[PDB]
Amino acid sequence: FAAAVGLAAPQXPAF
Repeated sequence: FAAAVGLAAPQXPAF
């Protein structure tokens, strides 16, 4: 499951 978060992570600041 690491990939799930790692691929998402750079988009988080769109918040």
